[PDB]
Amino acid sequence: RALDRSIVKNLPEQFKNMYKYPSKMDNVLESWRTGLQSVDDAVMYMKSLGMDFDAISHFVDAYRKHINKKGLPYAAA
Repeated sequence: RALDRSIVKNLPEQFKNMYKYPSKMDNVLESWRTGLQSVDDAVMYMKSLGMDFDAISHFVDAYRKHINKKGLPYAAA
């Protein structure tokens, strides 16, 4: 489950770092999660940053695994 070098090179810097450093991934995915972002929400946001198809498909899988593990919270109040 990895990305080719040409995809990694063209990642936005935040996502380059998410790719390389699992802790940075967790940080960011956790902020999406507590941001109450559904997978779809995450996709839109990644599309909005003008990210490539391969790239997006990679972080969706990671966000899904994260969500499937820790759950997507219900809003308060």
